[PDB]
Amino acid sequence: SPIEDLLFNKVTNGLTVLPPL
Amino acid sequence: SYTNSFTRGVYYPDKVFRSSVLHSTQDLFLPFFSNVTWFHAIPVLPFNDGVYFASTIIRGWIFGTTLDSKTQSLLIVNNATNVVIKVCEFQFCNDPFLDESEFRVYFEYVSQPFLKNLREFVFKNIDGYFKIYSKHTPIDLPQGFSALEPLVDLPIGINITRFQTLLALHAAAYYVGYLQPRTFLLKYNENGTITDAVDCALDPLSETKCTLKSFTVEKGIYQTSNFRVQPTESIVRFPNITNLCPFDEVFNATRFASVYAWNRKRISNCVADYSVLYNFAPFFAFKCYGVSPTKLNDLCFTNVYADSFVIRGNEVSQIAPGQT
Amino acid sequence: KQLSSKFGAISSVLNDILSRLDPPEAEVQIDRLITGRLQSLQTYVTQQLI
Amino acid sequence: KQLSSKFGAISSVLNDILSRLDPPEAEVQIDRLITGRLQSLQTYVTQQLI
Amino acid sequence: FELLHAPATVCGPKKSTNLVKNKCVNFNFNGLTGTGVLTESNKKFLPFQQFGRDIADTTDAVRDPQTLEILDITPCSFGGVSVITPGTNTSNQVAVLYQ
Amino acid sequence: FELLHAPATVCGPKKSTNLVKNKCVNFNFNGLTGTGVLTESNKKFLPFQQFGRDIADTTDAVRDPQTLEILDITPCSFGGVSVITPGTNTSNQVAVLYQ
Repeated sequence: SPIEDLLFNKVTNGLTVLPPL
Repeated sequence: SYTNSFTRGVYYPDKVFRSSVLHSTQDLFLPFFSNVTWFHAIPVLPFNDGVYFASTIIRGWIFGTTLDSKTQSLLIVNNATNVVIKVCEFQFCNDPFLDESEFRVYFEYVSQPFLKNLREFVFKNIDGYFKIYSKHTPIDLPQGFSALEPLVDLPIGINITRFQTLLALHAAAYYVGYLQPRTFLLKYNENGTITDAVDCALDPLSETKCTLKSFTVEKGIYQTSNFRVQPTESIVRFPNITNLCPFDEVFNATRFASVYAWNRKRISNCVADYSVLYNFAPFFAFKCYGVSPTKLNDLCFTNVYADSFVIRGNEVSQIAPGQT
Repeated sequence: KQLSSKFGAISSVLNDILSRLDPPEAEVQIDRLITGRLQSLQTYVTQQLI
Repeated sequence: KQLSSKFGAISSVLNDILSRLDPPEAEVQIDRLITGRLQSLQTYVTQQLI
Repeated sequence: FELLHAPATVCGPKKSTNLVKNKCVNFNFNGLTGTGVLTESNKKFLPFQQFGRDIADTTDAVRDPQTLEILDITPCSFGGVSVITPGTNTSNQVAVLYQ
Repeated sequence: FELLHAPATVCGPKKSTNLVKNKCVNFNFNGLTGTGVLTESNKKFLPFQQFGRDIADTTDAVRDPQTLEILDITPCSFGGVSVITPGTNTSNQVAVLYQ
């Protein structure tokens, strides 16, 4: 939906980041 | 001839009793599903680590470094009465053999002898000692699981490089195994006997059992260890300048300096050679902080500083970072 | 950014420490490096738990 | 009250150690004092957070 | 000695080795020992610099003093391995996942 | 005396003491020194086993060299103390509680 699309568009060794399920 | 050993070759890592627990150990064991050199001779064998031995007649083991009288050598002869373990600088033939009242081979330890069945022998050589593991279990290796109880310890001190076996002339065949250090997971029973062992470097279920400290696992996801990709070759590149740094000027001089008149020499834009320092004179203390005087051929940096002064012996320790 | 912390040692790069200094003194160099980065990791884990 | 702890050193005053002993041993004494005060501050911060 | 980030002008005696591309190896130069792949880099160097750096205060760009050309330093793919298995009294096959 | 050259073997004569039963001491059994009671063991050992352990990496049974029997190890009975008390304005009496 456009509201959650706008919400998504307004959000911006040896260490890894596990992706969510 | 080659023949895979299914699961045999498990011995007690220590004399510590345990009851129905799991103990993770890091010693030198025999890996599972490893080929062993089945011999059928009727020379000399290499010894990296382990003289894992099992035969289904033959008695005798040659141990030592160079097999001759130049260094200490070990001898084991087993007969029906006792066992004699003689260590000395003994001379040995290329192909020794026995006869049983004549010796054709050329401190002692007299104890009980080491006597279808299967005489499994596990030998170790670490910390200047010698360990013998043996249990005779009656029966392609047979399918089953059994341990190897320890025995007396022989303090030798020297290292072992090559070994050899003996032929008893009244033959038979024997397995020859090799050990490398890895991690086991031994499941002690309630009475205190080892009945099941699983490896830690195998198909990943065995590694999961290693890292979970359990024999039964359930469904789900388990993170055991890493998969860091591994390198295959080394790449080294230094500048193509060869000017032979003037270490001879600061070393080979008639008079260096006074204590209060320590001079200035600046050595740069060349490659160093630390292999010529040891040929000049024997060093007195030669202690080092920051760097070591062994790994100096692998470093490249800038702007060395060389100091020249002479001191009266007892103040050598005063030439150090932070001394009064 | 805690990887570049010297922690009172001689050098921050552990490869340089292993390729420069004798294991009699590299033992205590690695000792102080491990305990410094270990307490740093403990602080990070505590912050993540909170 | 944690400022008045010796932390295994000669004393608990930074000016006292630097004015009577040489800098080499004073380096170790100051290092022990500063790491003890560091774990004290970390413990206080963790208690404040909980 | 001193280990400041400067053009190294005194080296130990070691021979040079030809470059390898797209196969990650280990490396060491001008006293900088590490592990990573060697490849041509899109970066450029002013004619007074020796090695580059990154955010992590490590080395990601080096210049070999054999021939005045720019090289790239990057460790290859690394991660932890996970074992996807069913229950013990269900089967024996396992699955391997690389993160 | 020649030293540091070989695994040693000419050691001094170390004396031995008598037996003890059901009393926790700082026993020294062939170099294994610890604190715990010396009770009769219902367990059964093996001829190549010297001492036992548990999950928590603590000694629970040891074997004396003078006798083929085995003696169990259990540490001395510990416990905190507590003081049961009312307000000091009411009464001066207190009660001692062991945990």
